[PDB]
Amino acid sequence: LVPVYIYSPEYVSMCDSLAKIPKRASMVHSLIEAYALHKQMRIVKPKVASMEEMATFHTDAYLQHLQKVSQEGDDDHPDSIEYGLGYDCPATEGIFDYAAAIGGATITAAQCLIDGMCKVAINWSGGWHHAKKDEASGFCYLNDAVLGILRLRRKFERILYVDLDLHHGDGVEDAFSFTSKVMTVSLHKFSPGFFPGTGDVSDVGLGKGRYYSVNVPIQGGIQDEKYYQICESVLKEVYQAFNPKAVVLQLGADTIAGDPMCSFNMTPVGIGKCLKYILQWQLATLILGGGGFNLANTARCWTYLTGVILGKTLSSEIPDHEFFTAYGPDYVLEITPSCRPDRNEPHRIQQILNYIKGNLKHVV
Amino acid sequence: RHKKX
Ligand SMILES: [K+]
Ligand SMILES: [K+]
Ligand SMILES: [Zn+2]
Repeated sequence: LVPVYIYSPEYVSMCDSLAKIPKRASMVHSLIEAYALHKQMRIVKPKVASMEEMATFHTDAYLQHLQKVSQEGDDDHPDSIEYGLGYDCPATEGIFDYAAAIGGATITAAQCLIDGMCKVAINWSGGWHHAKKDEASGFCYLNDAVLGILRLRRKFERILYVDLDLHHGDGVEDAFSFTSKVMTVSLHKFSPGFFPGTGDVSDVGLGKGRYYSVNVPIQGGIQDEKYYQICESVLKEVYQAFNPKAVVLQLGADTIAGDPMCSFNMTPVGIGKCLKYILQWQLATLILGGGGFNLANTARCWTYLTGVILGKTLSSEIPDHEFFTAYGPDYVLEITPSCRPDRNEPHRIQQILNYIKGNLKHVV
Repeated sequence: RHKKX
């Protein structure tokens, strides 16, 4: 009944070392601790993924390359472009150990769910959904979401993956493109030039997986009410058509107002309504993080969502803690949306929803 | 290939 929280001090220190999000893991954990939420959870130490575990998805050649460049942090290896290492995914010293740690944490959370230790297991430092079997991408070196789904598959016949990160969950969608046993649903910004460039509403998967990929392309400036209306509409239809046995939910906070990417205009309350809708299904649920580049806001978001999972109302005042001085200028838990336009036209959203409904008739 | 970032 009590949610599992994947945590150890060593794991947070490892996750803190990614240069695209330095110290973020510590900020998220410190805020959760400051609100005393960890006392309401079952704290489980993550295992480190073995080569065999990582190889359930990633190719041997890619894993061996990552291991090789990780030794000295060789960021100029002849084969690195081929393997997606470069500006977004640099070959830093020890990056293999980092990858193995996050892969292992999501696998540990999935195992907790299989064993019935909990109905909800949380790995806020996971969710690296862009990585491909043989290629790093989008700050992701190992696709822990795919590894977690593959572990859950041992017990759960149909798994629903829901991806609320700002960016299209392309690595997870591609991994499961050809199967009807895992349905992927991504809501994301979709615009020419915007990473990774995929995920139009017409992208529905392939072969036996046709219609078991769902993409909801959204324009800039979306706020809580409209986002929740879209998310609820799609998830209601998906749940009815697909009848999942377990859910993996990626909650990247790069949609939240104040993110330097400045694309969506969401608050944690809106994402929380989506989370509540999914929790009401009462299925085994693996909760992951993902993007989020305003570090204090990402901690605000994931702390608030941890409160949602626990059914608790948190104080609006950020408690004093290690990183309190980073919570200005308001020092409150709530995030105020920016005063910019929502570029989502109601007719286009209607069209997208109609198209998705038509696709889901084939799953039914 | 797009850049993220
Ligand atoms: K997404
Ligand atoms: K699929
Ligand atoms: Zn993202």
